[PDB]
Amino acid sequence: VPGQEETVKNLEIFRLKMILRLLQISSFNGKMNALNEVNKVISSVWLTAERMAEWIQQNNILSIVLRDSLHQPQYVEKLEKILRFVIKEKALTLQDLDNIWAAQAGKHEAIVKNVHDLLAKLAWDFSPEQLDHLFDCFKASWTNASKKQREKLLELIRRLAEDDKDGVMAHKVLNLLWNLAHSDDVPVDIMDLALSAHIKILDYSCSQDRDTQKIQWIDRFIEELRTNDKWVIPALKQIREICSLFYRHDLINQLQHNHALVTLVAENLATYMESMRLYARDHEDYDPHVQEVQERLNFL
Repeated sequence: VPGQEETVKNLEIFRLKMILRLLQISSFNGKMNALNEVNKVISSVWLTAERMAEWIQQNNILSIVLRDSLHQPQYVEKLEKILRFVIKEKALTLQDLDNIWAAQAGKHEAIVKNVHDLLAKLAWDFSPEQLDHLFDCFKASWTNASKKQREKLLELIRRLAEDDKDGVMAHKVLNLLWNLAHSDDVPVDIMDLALSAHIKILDYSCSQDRDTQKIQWIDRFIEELRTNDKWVIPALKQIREICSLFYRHDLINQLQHNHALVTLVAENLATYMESMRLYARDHEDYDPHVQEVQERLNFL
């Protein structure tokens, strides 16, 4: 009937109401059936791309979904498509991402990686504001992170880089790796993991981005150790694996023309041997220091 227009929208909410209750059903069969029906209507999408996205928003559909249903990887994969739909018309909000990152707060190790799995696949469609807020959430998690929590954060962080189709998000990812590997508050066993992730991220992400940033990133690494505040120990070796992989025979000459590597390291040795001996007259009642001297000669 052509005249039954408000009737179609009246029932359309009624079916939407029934679906939401099906999500609210504690039965797992109902919730997966509800998502499949949600998965079908999104593909069909008078329900435009913004009305259903809004309908998910104020109803807090994902808030109920992420509570317990995340424990099954098969369910999350279906959940990925609708969340992509919510993102692509800019419907997800900051608090929604907070709930996404709240799913890893003290729960089982099973679901936390699936939350990482969904975010990594959702990373490309996230807006820059969404991406940086996630990085801010990572740093806040990093402050209270545990030993197992820190490594899987890097595992999540390295998941953000290899899938980066355009080398824009990778720049912020490398900034975190530079921040983390240079953050003295974090023990040494993470330091290598943060460095190693940077090594492979600069390795796997060749595409059209790798060597071009190499010179910039290797020079920035030299620049970091051009000031003596204990950045030298990580920065010097960080260069070493880069030079081992990233032409190489002329690269040493290219990095010796005006940013001389052998020459500059000589002062870094000199400028720290003096500093060590400054307190070696009053604080000599200590122990060797050896790692600092050993590594510096190793790089040279």
